[PDB]
Parts: sequence; C-alpha cells; structure tokens
Amino acid sequence: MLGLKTSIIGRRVIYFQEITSTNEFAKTSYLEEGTVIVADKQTMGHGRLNRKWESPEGGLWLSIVLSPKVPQKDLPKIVFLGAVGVVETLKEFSIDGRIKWPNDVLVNYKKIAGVLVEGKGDKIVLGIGLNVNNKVPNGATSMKLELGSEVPLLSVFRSLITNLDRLYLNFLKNPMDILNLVRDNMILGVRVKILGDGSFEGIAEDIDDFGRLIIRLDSGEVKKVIYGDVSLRFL
Amino acid sequence: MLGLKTSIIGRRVIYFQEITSTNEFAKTSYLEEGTVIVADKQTMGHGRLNRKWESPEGGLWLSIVLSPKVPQKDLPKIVFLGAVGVVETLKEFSIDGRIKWPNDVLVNYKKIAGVLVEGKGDKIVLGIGLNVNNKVPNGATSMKLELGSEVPLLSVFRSLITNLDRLYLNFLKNPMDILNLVRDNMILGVRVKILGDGSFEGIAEDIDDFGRLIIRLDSGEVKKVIYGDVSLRFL
Ligand SMILES: Nc1ncnc2c1ncn2[C@@H]1O[C@H](COP(=O)(O)OC(=O)CCCC[C@@H]2SC[C@@H]3NC(=O)N[C@@H]32)[C@@H](O)[C@H]1O
Ligand SMILES: Nc1ncnc2c1ncn2[C@@H]1O[C@H](COP(=O)(O)OC(=O)CCCC[C@@H]2SC[C@@H]3NC(=O)N[C@@H]32)[C@@H](O)[C@H]1O
Ligand SMILES: [Mg+2]
Repeated sequence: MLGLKTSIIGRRVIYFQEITSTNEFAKTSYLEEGTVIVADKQTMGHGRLNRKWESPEGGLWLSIVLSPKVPQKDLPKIVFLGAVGVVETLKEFSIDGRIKWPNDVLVNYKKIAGVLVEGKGDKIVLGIGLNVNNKVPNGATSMKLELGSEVPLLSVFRSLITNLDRLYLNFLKNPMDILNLVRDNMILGVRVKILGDGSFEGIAEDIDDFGRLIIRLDSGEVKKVIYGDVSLRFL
Repeated sequence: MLGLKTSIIGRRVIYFQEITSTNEFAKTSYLEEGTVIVADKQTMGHGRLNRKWESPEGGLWLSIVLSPKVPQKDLPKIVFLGAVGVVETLKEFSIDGRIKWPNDVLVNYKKIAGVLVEGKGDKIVLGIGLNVNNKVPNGATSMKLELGSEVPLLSVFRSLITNLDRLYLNFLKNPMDILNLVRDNMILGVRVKILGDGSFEGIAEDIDDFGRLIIRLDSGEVKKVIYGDVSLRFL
C-alpha cells in the first residue's frame, strides 16, 4: 500500500512500532537485498563503536540490506551512499546539509543525521538515522528545527528511499562516482583533530580514491585516515 | 515511520511492492501475533474454495497474523472481525458497506471487499482484500468508483488497522460482542439461495449465537447454515 516504485531499495519494507536496533535486526535476520528495516523508535540505537544513538519517536531510523557485487576495495564507499542520499533529501526540503567525514551530516555545523555501515558475510547493512520531528541531544538539529514546522515522516522516507535506490544502482555500475558527489558536499579546507592514539591535527584537504580523509599536518606531512575506530572533530 | 498507535494489530508491518499472496506468506513465515502483511499487488491472490482474487495496484491487499486466546468454538467468528472492520472503515469514508454472509462486504450489492480466514494450529491468518483505487472485475465496485474520486490508500490502511485492533482487543475479552456488530451491518430479511450439497432457498432472517446463518424456507422450515464449503447468493 506504500506504492514504492524503486528498483531495488524498498522492494520490501519491515516496519516496527518499537525495536532494539534496525541494524542489529538486519544482520541477524535473513533478508533479500533491498529490504528496508524501519521503526518509530529504537531502544538500543547504535552509533559507531559503543556509542548510543538517541532514537525517540518522530525521527527516521532505518537500515537497508545490500549485497553489492563489487570489489572489496569499494565497499567502504557504502557509507557515502547513505550520507549523500540524506544530503539530497534535505535539499528537496530546502535544507543544506554538509557531510562531515566519514559518516555525519551537519547543518550549520549541527548534526542532523548519522550513518552506520556493518558488513556481515556477503550482506551489508546500511544504517541511517535522521532527525526529523523528534527532539534531539544538545548540539544537534532536526528538519523540524530547521524549517520551523513538523515534516511528514513518510514524505521524508519516500524521498530518501528514492534517492538511495538511484545512488545504489549507479554505484553498482560506476562505483567511483559517489566520491565526486561526496567531495562536492563535504566540509573541507578546515582544521580538524583526529582523536585516538597517535592523535594528530591538521587541515582536512580532501578524500582520496579509496575514501580516505587526506590531512596535511602543520609540518607539511600528509596522513591518510581510514575510517574505523576513527573519529573526526572540528577545532 | 508509520507511527501506528495500535496495541496488537500493526505492531509490525511487512510491505511488499509485489507478492504471490499475503495470506500464503503469512501462513508460511514465522511471524509474531499482530504482524500485518501488505502488498501493492498480488500475482496469485485467492479467495475461498480455490477461487482467484484479482489484486491489481490501487487496492488494499493484506493479511494479519493472530493467536486468539479464546475457546476453539469462537474461532469461526474471526471472519466477522475482518468484515465488520472493513464496514466501519467504509462508513468513515461515507460508503455504505454492508455484510453479505459469510465473508463479503457489498455496496449496493456489488462486492467491494472479501475476507478470507485460514486456519493453522494456534495461528490464524486474517486476510482482507478491499478495492480502493484499483480497476475491479465487472460487477464489483471500489471506494474510488463509489466516491467518484481517488482515495489515499495509506489513509484507508490506517483506518482499517485501527478498527481491527480495537475489534480484536474487545473480541479477546468478549467473543460474543462481534455478533451484535455483524447483525447491525449484515444484509438480512431478503431471499437467498444456499449452495452446498445440493441447495435450497429462503429468507435470511439473522445469524445465531454461533454466527450460523438462519434461513427460513417457504415451508416454514428453519435451517442453520454453518460457513464451510457453502456459498450464498441473492435472488
Ligand atoms: N539523535 C541524534 N541526533 C544527533 N546526534 C546524535 C543523536 N543520537 C546520538 N548522537 C551523537 O552522535 C554520536 C554517534 O555518532 P557516530 O558518528 O558514532 O554514529 C553515527 O552517527 C551513526 C548513527 C547511525 C544510526 C542509525 S539509526 C538506524 C540504524 N539502527 C541503529 O541502531 N543504528 C543505525 C553519539 O556518540 C552522540 O554523541
Ligand atoms: N478484486 C475483486 N473485487 C470484487 N470481487 C472479486 C475481486 N477479485 C475476485 N472477485 C470475485 O470474488 C470471488 C472470491 O470470493 P470468495 O468469497 O471466495 O473470497 C473472498 O472474497 C476473499 C478474498 C480475500 C482476499 C485477500 S487479499 C489479502 C489476502 N491474500 C490473498 O491471497 N487473499 C486475501 C471470486 O471468485 C470472484 O468472482
Ligand atoms: Mg464470499
């Protein structure tokens, strides 16, 4: 009854009033590619590492099941599909979102969405959390806060699924295309701090052909950061 | 992201752009009580006694998994929950839906919806097919044809699910209650022909305390029809 016209992503959609985590459900259950897992709220929303993702009602919390027949080298770009897709849907709603490497979407520097990719077996789970009408943690923002009025969640859902379906289909044919869209939509030419041990600081110059953030330290040294137990903070 | 507020029916919803039959999928798959299976269109939709059910895009084709904790004697009343639920939704949209024993809902004697209940052990699948905006076979009707305008499919879904949840919750507590609702909404006091092992004609006067259709033949003889391998036709 949703009448989705997408080719792959959205062929099936499993909705929950409540759930622990759409990402967890997605990787522990057998699902055909393109299946979307979505819930009104998550009791155990997951961020990177052991971080929690606040998932109260009013937001868009979903996971998509993928099984891309592309070289292993390209898989790390899946997170960018989610991020660019969010940016595209925000634009449709007249909101300018900017990507903060490697998985965040910011609006005027406030986090409005986060992307979490997990790969179990030949299956890949693309998780996306977008604040729409829900209240958010201090420092974050939502579509409702940016526009001044509630946005129909289903309208956002349809827009995002349509955008992701297109990005994904192109990704399967032209896997390097997404990087271009990312460069044109991410925060660069600014100073950042790379936490963790070996912690350093420098200017985020660009992302390379593998999706690595290229940083120029004050000494002129160039480091290439791969995203994992990695965290980027502005300063 | 649908934001359903029902207690049981609709705790989860599995949507398909296309499927063979929601009733088949619901009977076959391991699903929790309250889970709703809905598809834009069915390729192998069916009615009773191996009959085909046209399921083109525009209609509401869904199945609900239930595990009614009531005496085995009350299970046959489940089909009425479906029919009454549809009638209420139709009335909310100002369409005069009336129940035709045993599983149909008509508008001016033209079928607009059919209910098919299929029986496992502790699991019951409540299937409902309601013509909304889809083309229908000659002699049938749709909400769109009745209203002279297209109706938002999602609004009909929300209405029906809300009604069914309330009706189901009450059924668990008072299994006899639905019979009153069936009586106030069923086509009665008219001449009907019952088809089973042979056939006979008479006035459909009412349903009894077991949901059996009471027929009064011209001889004054009273027969009690149990819905099974039988068919009812108006003269
Ligand atoms: N609702 C919210 N809005 C903005 N920021 C939030 C937020 N909830 C938590 N945060 C902050 O963002 C950080 C997490 O950032 P990270 O970069 O590590 O992680 C993320 O940004 C990924 C979030 C992925 C969420 C989706 S929801 C659908 C699916 N199911 C799941 O269980 N997860 C995925 C937290 O440590 C918080 O400080
Ligand atoms: N779309 C339609 N609208 C009105 N009448 C139809 C119709 N499609 C078929 N019919 C007629 O209705 C008869 C079927 O009547 P019955 O009383 O036996 O059976 C029914 O009326 C039950 C139909 C149940 C349909 C739902 S759709 C969701 C779920 N998944 C399924 O596969 N089935 C259920 C057929 O033999 C046709 O003559
Ligand atoms: Mg019938």
